[PDB]
Amino acid sequence: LVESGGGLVQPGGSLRLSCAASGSTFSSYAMGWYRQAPGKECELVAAISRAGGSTNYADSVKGRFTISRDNAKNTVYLQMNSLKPEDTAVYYCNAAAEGETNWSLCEEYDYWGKGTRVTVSSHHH
Amino acid sequence: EMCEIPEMDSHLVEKLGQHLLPWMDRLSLEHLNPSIYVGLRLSSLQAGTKEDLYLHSLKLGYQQCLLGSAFSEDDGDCQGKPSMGQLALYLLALRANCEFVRGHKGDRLVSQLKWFLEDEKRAIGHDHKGHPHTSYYQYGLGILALCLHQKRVHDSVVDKLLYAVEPFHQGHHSVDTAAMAGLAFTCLKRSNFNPGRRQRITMAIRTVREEILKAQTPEGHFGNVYSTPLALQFLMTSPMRGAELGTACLKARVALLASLQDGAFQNALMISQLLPVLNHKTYIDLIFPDCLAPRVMLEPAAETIPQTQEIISVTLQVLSLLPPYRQSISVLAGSTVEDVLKKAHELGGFTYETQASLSGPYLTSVMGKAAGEREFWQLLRDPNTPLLQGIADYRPKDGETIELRLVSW
Amino acid sequence: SCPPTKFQCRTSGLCVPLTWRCDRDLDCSDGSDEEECRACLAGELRCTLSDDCIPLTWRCDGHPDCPDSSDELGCGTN
Ligand code: CNC
Ligand SMILES: [Ca+2]
Ligand SMILES: [Ca+2]
Repeated sequence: LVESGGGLVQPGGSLRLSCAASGSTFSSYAMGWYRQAPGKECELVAAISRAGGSTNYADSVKGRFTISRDNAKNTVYLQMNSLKPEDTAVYYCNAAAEGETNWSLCEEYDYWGKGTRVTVSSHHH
Repeated sequence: EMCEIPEMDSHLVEKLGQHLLPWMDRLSLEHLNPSIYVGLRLSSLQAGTKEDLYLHSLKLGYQQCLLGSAFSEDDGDCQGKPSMGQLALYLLALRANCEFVRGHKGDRLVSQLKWFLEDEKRAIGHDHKGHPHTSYYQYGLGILALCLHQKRVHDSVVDKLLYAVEPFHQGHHSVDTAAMAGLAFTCLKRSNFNPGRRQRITMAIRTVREEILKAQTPEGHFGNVYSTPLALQFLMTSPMRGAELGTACLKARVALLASLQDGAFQNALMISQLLPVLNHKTYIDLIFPDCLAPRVMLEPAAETIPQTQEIISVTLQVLSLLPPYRQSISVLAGSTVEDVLKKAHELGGFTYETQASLSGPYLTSVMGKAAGEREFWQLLRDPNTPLLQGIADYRPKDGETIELRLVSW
Repeated sequence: SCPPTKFQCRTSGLCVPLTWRCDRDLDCSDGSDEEECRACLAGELRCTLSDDCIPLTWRCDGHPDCPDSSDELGCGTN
């Protein structure tokens, strides 16, 4: 309903996450894709300006993931290429804070949606 | 740019105030109105010692009705009033007199208002999947009133208001609701309350700014003529980087001048929301107000002098009932919708109920059907046009159709 | 000028109920009324000397929500 697109893949595989926001103010917000890896803390993965002009990526992910948005459909996308086992996590869509060098609001939210689970493992077949 | 409203004609402001003056003598629990008191104190106008008795009457009624025996020594049964939203406005009234809510009576009133927000926060849910029992307007108003008295609310209370303006909330908030939320957020920001939400609060203020400006109509009002006063109060309280806020507010001043000249502002609550703006003040000035600025004494307005009126016919219809109601009602020209409803009742075959509010009589039941949870009786005129005024303020013309429609919101 | 059912504030002349006389609160602006006088639910907390329950989030929030002020006692540093 909000987050979709997750699944179980081989290392080096790809996935596309979608986040559909129901609200009229979507265009007024920078948005971020966040993740909570099994046993780890909240982490901002990628964030995107209100308009799409500027982006921001965690170092772990630059070159492999691309965040985009479609304000006409109220949707944020995360294209995840060349997936690694360390990318295994539940991924969540939420607001972010545009900044000059975007930034995480991990510590200002206590409610997240259901998210969408991503698992990257060799053992899969 | 900053939102500024250059001073308006003194005679126009003094006319608005004259509409409030009869209310200064209406001190029954049904008619007491903390918004009227606040708006006058924030204005460039005063009503003299009448103001002192008015605030005293507010203190007597709000404290006696809500505390202890929980009825009014003078006026009797408080009939479940004042509401918690009205209590929040009473707290603004105290700031308008440079008072903080205090003592054992005041301390208990504060916790009652905090319980109201807690109950609404629980109704909405950690989920955000429920609805407030009242409205997001009252939720924001309650947060504002507490903040003005330097009373903190928990991040989890503030979160429900933040969520409502952020990208995942469902449904659409009116300009008035958005403006009141913005006022609450502004007080929190100015006070450095809820620093654990510092950035979301900053973003929420900007979002409200953008959404109000997008609601500006071609005539210049923000949403409609009666939303413009609170919209301006919010817009006046922060700059808006990289926007044409100054020209937006000048366009709204034009629209207000036209509406004022056309007689649009006769309702006391609406006047009370507009007078601060016309004195370059807002509810955020109640954080540290200057309560002793000079204000011009109002004088009574000319006596009405009722005249000869022709009979007119108005069609009253209710299609939300099976069988539907539709009848032509004759009343004197200049009669209100409420007068039409009274005549319809007097002819037989029609009934309705009202309850008192700070805006005047609120229609709550038509032909035995009381509006339920998240329902209301909507007033419309032909063609399918919701009224912008209540039953006691809209005066229909001959040949008009007034419809009462059961609506869920 | 007020009825004998009421206490008359000395300065303003305004009337308050007699039970507001000598009740610790200054209900007259001049203080004339105080002169010459004599389980909870999960997630809640109980006031020490009352049966009152408050949300745990109201503990040490700066305001006494408990009549005995117990929710604001012991809120400083270690
Ligand atoms: C919340 C609210 C408000 N409403 Co109504 C809207 N839209 N409202 C709605 C909802 C109220 C129900 C609820 N669950 O609270 C809702 C959607 C049902 C609605 C009802 C309408 N509303 C209408 C008017 C036109 C508007 N409403 C405002 C009062 C617009 C308000 C905005 C504002 N700037 O004031 C507003 C946003 C906030 C009211 C509030 O809580 N104030 C604080 C509270 C503590 O004071 P109170 O006196 O105790 O509040 C009660 C009354 O306000 C009553 N009420 C609500 N609207 C009105 C309008 C009138 C004329 C009267 C006498 C009472 C009400 O409901 C409140 C309790 O919920 C108004 C400023 C908004 C606007 N910019 O257009 C405008 C009235 C302006 C004026 N010239 O008087 C109604 C006529 C619309 C219609 N064509 O049917 C209609 C009520 C008709 C009736 N049955 O008598
Ligand atoms: Ca006292
Ligand atoms: Ca407390």
